[PDB]
Amino acid sequence: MNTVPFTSAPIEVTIGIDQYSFNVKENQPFHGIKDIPIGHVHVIHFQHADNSSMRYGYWFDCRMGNFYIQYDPKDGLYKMMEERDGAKFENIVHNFKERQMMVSYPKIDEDDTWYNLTEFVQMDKIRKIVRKDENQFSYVDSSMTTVQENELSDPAHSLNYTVINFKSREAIRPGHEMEDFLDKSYYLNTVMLQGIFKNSSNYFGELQFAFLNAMFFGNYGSSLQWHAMIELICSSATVPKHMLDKLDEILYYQIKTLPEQYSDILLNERVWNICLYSSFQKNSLHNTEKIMENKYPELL
Amino acid sequence: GAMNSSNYAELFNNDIKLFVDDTNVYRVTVHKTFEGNVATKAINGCIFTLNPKTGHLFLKIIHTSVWAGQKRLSQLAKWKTAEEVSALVRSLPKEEQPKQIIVTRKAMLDPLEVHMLDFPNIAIRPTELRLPFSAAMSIDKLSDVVMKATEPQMVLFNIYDDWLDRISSYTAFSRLTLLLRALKTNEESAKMILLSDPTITIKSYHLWPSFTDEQWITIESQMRDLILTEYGRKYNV
Ligand SMILES: COCCNC(=O)C1C=C[C@H]2NCSC2=C1
Repeated sequence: MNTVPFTSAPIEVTIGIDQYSFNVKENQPFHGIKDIPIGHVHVIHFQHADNSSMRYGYWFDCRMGNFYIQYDPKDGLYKMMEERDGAKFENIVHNFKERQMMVSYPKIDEDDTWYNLTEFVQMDKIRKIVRKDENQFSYVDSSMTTVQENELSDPAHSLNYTVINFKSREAIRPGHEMEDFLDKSYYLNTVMLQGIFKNSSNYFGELQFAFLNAMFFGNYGSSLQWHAMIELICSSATVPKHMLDKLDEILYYQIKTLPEQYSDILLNERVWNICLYSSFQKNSLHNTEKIMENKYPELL
Repeated sequence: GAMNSSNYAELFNNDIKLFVDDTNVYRVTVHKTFEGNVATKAINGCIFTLNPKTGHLFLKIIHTSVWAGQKRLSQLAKWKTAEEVSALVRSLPKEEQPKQIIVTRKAMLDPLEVHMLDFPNIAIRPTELRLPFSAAMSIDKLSDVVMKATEPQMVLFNIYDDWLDRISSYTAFSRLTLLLRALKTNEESAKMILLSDPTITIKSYHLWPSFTDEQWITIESQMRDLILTEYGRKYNV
């Protein structure tokens, strides 16, 4: 179990750790989060009491170094930073624990939610989408645009997502126009899964990464990306049975975890009614369809 | 974006554009079978590709053989249209290729757009107008070449005959839509009106009668009356 210490908490802020969050008051004596399960990727995220504009946060994997948070009063945000002096880090941590100023990552043992939302999230790939090679952790916020939002303007602060475009020569073989536009299996199976992702677990990884960025930061371009990666499967007649089953599990937990109140901006009616009722896979997402019908029947 | 009465005059500027109407691409007669069930039989059809500035009509005729062994023909038809228009554009010298293609029906946009990916600079646009191009098969010499074709076949017409010698493209387009609208609402009367006086002929190389300027005014008025009339007879006013 690892620890993400905080130098201090000078401004009132809502802190999030994965799917948990708690309120910290302006100069309440807070010194970080303990008992974080190793073996998964994590996200620690912020929303200032004063300016609910800008949710922002850091993807990190504890196995890749010792990370802490320190507020920067020039840039006005809680920054993630790496400690290379290992003994200085174990020492700082131990003192804050002994004085019990850290909240505990509060995992119920029955609960697999986090694993189920992050099974395919890879931290080293995350770095090659949120490009910033001098940090082992990755910053995202609400307002970061994607590479494809920028094709339609600062490239260092972009989300380099896997560009999907259904009216593109990538997607449409010459002479197979009608066929490839109505059944995208060639774009999915050969172009993307065989030529770009390498395998489906990678396809699921970016798809999972997109959703979480959407959910945790209200990042609109990540929402677009999540729906497109879904649309591409739902619009393909030939999908490996095992991908379909995992996708049904993947979405089920995404829909389970979505706030009941954010559905109107984070769910795309067109894409879902296609997956669930119109498209090739209308009969292939039983778990996802049941939860969507019982939780958000208004959308459909 | 889309085309309506407000940007109506753009049609007659000097950027090359074509209208595509796919209404008459897939045509069927519906009949009963010996077992008393219903079946369709396809008949030849056509794509109606028109340059409104010049009058040039690229009539691509769609022989029934193109449907043999195909399923979901109404949807195929839209893609078949898109293939043929793309093929048409590719066959044109660059300076003859259009800068816009306006589809008469919104369902054609994706099929054409997908077929035109190689031409990113050619705008594919819908329109809000209720243009009467489906009545083009009420034009005897068009209906004839379509029904007689034995193979796919492209045939070039000028749908304005020699009108541009005496009037503008704007007026020529207005006459054509008036004629076609009349033909669409009451083919029989529309045609009686055009051909009553056997002393006005249709030259072998034209589609419409050789009316004088004054005779065209009388024609145009009678076609208006017909369209109003038929609108009364239809709405009882
Ligand atoms: C650079 O590769 C383009 C295809 N994407 C991947 O391989 C990813 C795998 C897992 C991911 N987890 C998080 S983000 C991500 C991307």
